[PDB]
Amino acid sequence: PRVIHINDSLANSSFGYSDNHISTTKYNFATFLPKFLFQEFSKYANLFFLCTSAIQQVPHVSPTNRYTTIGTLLVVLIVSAMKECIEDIKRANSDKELNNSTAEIFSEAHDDFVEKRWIDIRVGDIIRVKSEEPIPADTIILSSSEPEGLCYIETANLDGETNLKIKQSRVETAKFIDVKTLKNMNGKVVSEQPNSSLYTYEGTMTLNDRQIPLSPDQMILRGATLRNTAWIFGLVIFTGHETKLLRNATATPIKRTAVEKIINRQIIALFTVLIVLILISSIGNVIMSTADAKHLSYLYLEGTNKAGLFFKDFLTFWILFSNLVPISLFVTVELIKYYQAFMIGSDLDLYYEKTDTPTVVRTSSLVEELGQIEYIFSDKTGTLTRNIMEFKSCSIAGHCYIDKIPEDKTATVEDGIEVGYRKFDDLKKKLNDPSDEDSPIINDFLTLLATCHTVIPEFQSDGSIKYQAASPDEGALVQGGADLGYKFIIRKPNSVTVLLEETGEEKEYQLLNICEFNSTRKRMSAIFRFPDGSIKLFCKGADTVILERLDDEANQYVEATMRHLEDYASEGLRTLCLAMRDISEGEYEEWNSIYNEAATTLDNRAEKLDEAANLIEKNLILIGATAIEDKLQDGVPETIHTLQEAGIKIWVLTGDRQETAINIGMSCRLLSEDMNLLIINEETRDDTERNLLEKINALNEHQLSTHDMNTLALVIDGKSLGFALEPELEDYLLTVAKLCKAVICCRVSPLQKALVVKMVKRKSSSLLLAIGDGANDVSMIQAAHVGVGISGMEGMQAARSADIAVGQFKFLKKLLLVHGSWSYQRISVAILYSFYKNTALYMTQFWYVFANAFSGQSIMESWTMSFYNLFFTVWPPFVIGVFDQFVSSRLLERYPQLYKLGQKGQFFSVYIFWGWIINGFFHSAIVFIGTILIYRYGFALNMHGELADHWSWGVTVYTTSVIIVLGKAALVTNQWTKFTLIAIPGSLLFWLIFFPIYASIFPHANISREYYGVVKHTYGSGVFWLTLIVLPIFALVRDFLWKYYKRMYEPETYHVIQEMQKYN
Amino acid sequence: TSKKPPNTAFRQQRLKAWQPILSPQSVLPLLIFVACIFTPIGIGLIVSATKVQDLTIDYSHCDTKASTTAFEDIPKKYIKYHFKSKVENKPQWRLTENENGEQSCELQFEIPNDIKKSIFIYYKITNFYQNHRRYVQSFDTKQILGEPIKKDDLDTSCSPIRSREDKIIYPCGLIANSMFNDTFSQVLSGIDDTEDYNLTNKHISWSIDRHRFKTTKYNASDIVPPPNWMKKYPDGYTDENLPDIHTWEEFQVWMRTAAFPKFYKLTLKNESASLPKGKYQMNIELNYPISLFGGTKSFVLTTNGAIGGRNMSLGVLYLIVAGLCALFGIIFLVKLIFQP
Ligand SMILES: CCCCC/C=C\C/C=C\C/C=C\C/C=C\CCCC(=O)O[C@H](COC(=O)CCCCCCCCCCCCCCCCC)COP(=O)(O)O[C@@H]1[C@H](O)[C@@H](O)[C@H](OP(=O)(O)O)[C@@H](O)[C@H]1O
Ligand SMILES: *[C@@H]1O[C@H](CO)[C@@H](O[C@@H]2O[C@H](CO)[C@@H](O[C@@H]3O[C@H](CO)[C@@H](O)[C@H](O[C@@H]4O[C@H](CO)[C@@H](O)[C@H](O)[C@@H]4O)[C@@H]3O)[C@H](O)[C@H]2NC(C)=O)[C@H](O)[C@H]1NC(C)=O
Ligand SMILES: *[C@@H]1O[C@H](CO)[C@@H](O[C@@H]2O[C@H](CO)[C@@H](O[C@@H]3O[C@H](CO)[C@@H](O)[C@H](O[C@@H]4O[C@H](CO)[C@@H](O)[C@H](O)[C@@H]4O)[C@@H]3O)[C@H](O)[C@H]2NC(C)=O)[C@H](O)[C@H]1NC(C)=O
Ligand SMILES: *[C@@H]1O[C@H](CO)[C@@H](O[C@@H]2O[C@H](CO)[C@@H](O)[C@H](O)[C@H]2NC(C)=O)[C@H](O)[C@H]1NC(C)=O
Ligand SMILES: [Mg+2]
Repeated sequence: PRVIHINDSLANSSFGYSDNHISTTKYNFATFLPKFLFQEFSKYANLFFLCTSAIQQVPHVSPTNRYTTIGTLLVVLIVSAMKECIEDIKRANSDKELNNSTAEIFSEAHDDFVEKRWIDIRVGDIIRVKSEEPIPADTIILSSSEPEGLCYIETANLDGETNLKIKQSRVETAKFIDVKTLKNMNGKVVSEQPNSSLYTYEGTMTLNDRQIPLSPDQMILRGATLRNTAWIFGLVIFTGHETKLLRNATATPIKRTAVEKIINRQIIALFTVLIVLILISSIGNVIMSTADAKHLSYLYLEGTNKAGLFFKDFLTFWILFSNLVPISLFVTVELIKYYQAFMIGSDLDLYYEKTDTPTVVRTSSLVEELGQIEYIFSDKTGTLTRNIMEFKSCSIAGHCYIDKIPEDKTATVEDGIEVGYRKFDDLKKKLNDPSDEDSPIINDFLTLLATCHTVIPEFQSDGSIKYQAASPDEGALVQGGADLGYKFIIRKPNSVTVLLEETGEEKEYQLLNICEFNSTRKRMSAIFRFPDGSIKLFCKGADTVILERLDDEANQYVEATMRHLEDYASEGLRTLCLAMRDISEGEYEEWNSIYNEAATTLDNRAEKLDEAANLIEKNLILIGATAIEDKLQDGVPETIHTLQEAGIKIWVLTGDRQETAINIGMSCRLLSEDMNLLIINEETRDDTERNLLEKINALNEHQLSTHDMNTLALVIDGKSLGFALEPELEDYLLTVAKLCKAVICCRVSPLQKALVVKMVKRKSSSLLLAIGDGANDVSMIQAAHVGVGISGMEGMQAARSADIAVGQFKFLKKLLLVHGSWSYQRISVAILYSFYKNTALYMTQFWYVFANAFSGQSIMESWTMSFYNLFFTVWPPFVIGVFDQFVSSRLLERYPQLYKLGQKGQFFSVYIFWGWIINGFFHSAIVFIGTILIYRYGFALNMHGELADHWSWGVTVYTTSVIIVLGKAALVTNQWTKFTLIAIPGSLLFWLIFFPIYASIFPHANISREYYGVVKHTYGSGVFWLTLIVLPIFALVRDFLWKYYKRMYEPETYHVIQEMQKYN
Repeated sequence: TSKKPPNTAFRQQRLKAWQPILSPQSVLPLLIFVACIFTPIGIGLIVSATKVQDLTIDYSHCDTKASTTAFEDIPKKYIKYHFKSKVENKPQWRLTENENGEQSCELQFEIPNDIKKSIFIYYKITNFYQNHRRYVQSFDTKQILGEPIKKDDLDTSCSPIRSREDKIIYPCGLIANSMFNDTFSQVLSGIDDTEDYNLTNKHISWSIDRHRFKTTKYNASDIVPPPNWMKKYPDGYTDENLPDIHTWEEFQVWMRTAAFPKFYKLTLKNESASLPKGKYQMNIELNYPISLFGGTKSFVLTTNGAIGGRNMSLGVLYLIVAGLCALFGIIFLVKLIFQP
């Protein structure tokens, strides 16, 4: 129990409750160290250089410095720390936009509400939130501007439900209207513990003398939004991360990709290659310095033992060969992925100009997980829909009307009974002249739009009237009657006034009684009194309830409307049937006593009132049906269809009711009319099994057709899904979910949105994306591999907690097809090239151990070897990783089947990784064996009999190994921009001018003193400029002749699209 | 448009790019063009390596195999010669001993033609690990410069040859201790009507080695020779016994360590006049024993080429790439016609 006092901020602070801040940052000052080190030392190369630097600390291993590896290990750990500090500041800035918002708090000293910040709110404060601004915390309402004490909250962020909830104050506390009398109430609120069950609260607020009960009818959660009320008085009871909705959200977790998981298996491949070459050279050293100890006495070798010598040069060959694993790879994998996320969020085709929000990639380490996406776990309200309803169609007197007629069925075919589409203008033309039969029926329809509702209108200073509707479908019916001509104006108690724009005269209708809406009834009935003195009954409701209660002998257009109810449901529009009947006073004077039968039973009201109303709806005359559409966002059906052409299975998880989720899926074409929905709506644990078993029995009973797979769908209730996620029934649900084309989950909790995404990634080796808005799917976004949020609207708690935040749903098409499949081919090729080019230089250090008696002597100076991964081979990884477009943007969207290249993993695996190493072994053997044959005795020069020494030959090994690894990159690249022309041929021209400057200036400063006469004996020699020509072309003739044979006589599917790009 | 990203060619990832394709109109005229330029360089670099004419005599095992009294014939395996003409008299050795245990091998070869270009004299050492990691760095670069470096301020790369009896070894380390000391006589002494052919011992080393190696600045009271120099300098160093390593070109040539276990080292040359044809003799006093390293010391008499000797391995590599590119220019052309 959370005992909360009402009017003393010093008393509740002794409990030490939480504050009001909401932080979506990965780190803070209390855990930046044990969390950043865990994600760096889960990479296997950073574990390798930590045990390479620990080998350089025993004394007599290698004459290179003791702090040359651990110095660079801190350098690669500083760069990856400043990137995760840059990003976590940007997450902290977006949290400052929430905690610094305005929230009016009461003051005991000032005796009036003071304006403050959100973060200053404590548990127990009395706050006053105004008309259309969101709720700051979990508050119980004390009063409101409405007379009884009710208010209307919108719960489209804590649910998906689009209607407005009636939150009312208690009548024992709604007498605190004025701000000056708020100080005289004392007492405590014995509240419940923090939960995540939204629709259940239990408390006990004791006032000055006795206790009042609490209930979820006066509990307002934090994600809600006050609406259609001027102000309320609330008491903050849960705040910050102790709320009902944001309780199970956490800090941004560590998210490793699938490319990064392959690198930890390519390092183990490279590490067991490393142990082999160390074991060869350390056995060949202990054999040769023992068998040839009589022919090596000019070295004065110690010869301690065979074991002590073997354990000594096991480490000196570790340090010499430790540069096979590149340390410059893991900075240029973090800087490429950071510079790819900057280029994603700089695209104008992913910028939403209406609310002025461009896309942002908050987590740059996941830009290649967008290239291999198997599933999409969407949300419905706000993600797929605009949360705006609109009166779309009416069908009356056997006709059917829309304003915007599409040209597919504009021709009313006149197939006996009229089916087709006519304009709303022709609706008014058959209303005007009295000679038509439908005109007594058309106005009786058109008054039912503007009178049968329960909307409370209000005027503004402009005169444009705004309607306050408790349900958005009823509000669209009034506006649908308003633009047709029957405007609804001022509502006083117990009569309704309607302004008729047809005649121009202002009418009035005496409202006698209305029966409330009930989900059990699914009707809404309203008896009225007219200027005629005549009593007519208006009734609106679903087609499945009132069509049973008609006089089919009276009305003659029932067969047309039921077929008009069939093509409306084929477009997913929400429908209601409209019925009427004239009644007399004498049956009404008794039916008033039937209403007074319900006035006698205050003890029973759900059972008594509604079927006492249904005593008079025993027979009706049908007017017709209406069709209200739930608006989807722009380009939603075009991206549901395109992402399914790419092989991505789209699920939809919502908090809405079941029947409106199917209506959405029929309108975005996620479900077709010729599809077999497998509805699983059960209430016990084993009936969910029995439903799942009979579905999966009747699927393997028959042979699956190639089109019967694409005519199968699944619909789960949130109570059935609470049983089907249990470990017993986990597999029957998943084996039927793999067969159906589209899955829809309804009534689903915020945790059950996360437990589904956890259940799919556990059982399948597939990558999942979760897109949503609102804080009901923050747990869904934090549990996926990529979490996308919707930004630009209020309540964007999912756009903060996500890795990517986009403008709207239709930007998911270019973000996956174009920017994902680019950023998978880019990072996979730039990583394999960086593994390759470290091999093609540092393997000439291994073919040299057979020509220097297994001593481990290097053939380049260690300053010049350090400049390899820092100056002359850093930019061709960057240009390949940031600017390489293997296939264009307009052809990636025309052919969505090219998404299955990354989806299978056809650019990055261990098997492709072995071919870049075996090409690196092959290229290094051409450099070595090609140069020990030319520089035979050191006798390759023509300078007065002088010879070429060790260092004049190892420059030829170094330079030829640069033109090869830069010549390999020039075959790998697909497009040649101006940034490629400075990276591949501008790193070669960099080295050819750096070396006569470095070796002529730096040896005079006692730095790399080996290079005293090397420039005269390399660059002045004619054999250097001949080894630099033929020996690269020797090694790159196999990579060039296979590139011609692969694209001509054995092509992949993207090699043809690249040829379409070049020649069309 | 405050937060709208810029509409430039760089930010919108639409840069002016060129896309290469490996069409048969591009790849096949490349391989024919590469083959027709790597063959004139391939034949041009084999003719230049054929034009080099030399003579190599492996004078290891002259200690035991040679004859003391008369010139007898050297075996077939020790001689390797390349000349524009044929030789009539195969080369002969003789062992010649002086007053105290100092033998000199007397090779007597024949030069069948006037070698009109410059003559260089090397010695080829095989199975000597000049490129060992313990060996390459084992000297002190300040003693080479000439300054009197003290004992504990001296380098530590001289691991066992740093100091002896607490005195400073002046040429320090392993590269100077194991110096090759077979003294090649500075004249090709002509036998039977051919004149003598004088050789020189100056400007052998690199020009940066003649500038860095300077005369030392210790007096001899502090220093001591290396352990394998004591037969040349008995009783230590005196002031007139001191070797300047500035004018000692054979020290600078040996200290410039080689890349491979089979290396040349230049010893003598004449670049002014050509040697005419005739029978010559080279006296080589045998100080350096081959049991120290286990290989073959040898006497090489070479000429220079553009690539610097008789080495076919550069002109052959220009012919393999010209042969590979002209083979697959045929394999991919018969597939272009008979398998479209
Ligand atoms: C010591 C311990 C280590 C033991 C390790 C031993 C075995 C490893 C274990 C298992 C290995 C497993 C599999 C290995 C077998 C095959 C590898 C998988 C095949 C593979 O994709 O890689 C290939 C390497 O092509 C070699 O193969 C390369 C061919 C050259 C190989 C020659 C043999 C080298 C042997 C070493 C020589 C050592 C000599 C010893 C000298 C001693 C000196 C004293 C990749 O280059 P690739 O040009 O084809 O790339 C293609 C192509 O270039 C491109 O046109 C296409 O894309 P686009 O059209 O869009 O651009 C696209 O098709 C692309 O893939
Ligand atoms: C490369 O080419 C030649 C190799 O044969 C060589 O020049 C020949 O050798 C010597 C050196 O000049 C010449 O013979 C001497 O010439 C001088 C000239 O005045 C005479 O004084 C000398 O007479 C005697 O020489 C004795 C030593 O042999 C000495 O003890 C006496 O006191 C007296 O001085 C010789 O007659 C010969 O004619 C040269 N021939 C030709 C065709 O040039 C080059 O110097 C050599 N270059 C090098 C090694 O740099
Ligand atoms: C040409 O170069 C040859 C190889 O570099 C060199 O041959 C070596 O010469 C050294 C010194 O003359 C020899 O070392 C001797 O070793 C024997 C053991 O067999 C020792 O009796 C003796 O060392 C002694 O050390 C004592 C302290 O322990 C001390 O009293 C003395 O100082 C004494 O030096 C010798 O030093 C070595 O065996 C030779 N052969 C090899 C294969 O190294 C030639 O001398 C050199 N000749 C010339 C003319 O320069
Ligand atoms: C050119 O060659 C001749 C022939 O060997 C050299 O003459 C020798 O000089 C030394 C030096 O004193 C004498 O001991 C020899 O007796 C000389 N030999 C003969 C056959 O006379 C001459 O020194 C060489 N020229 C130069 C400049 O070194
Ligand atoms: Mg939503």
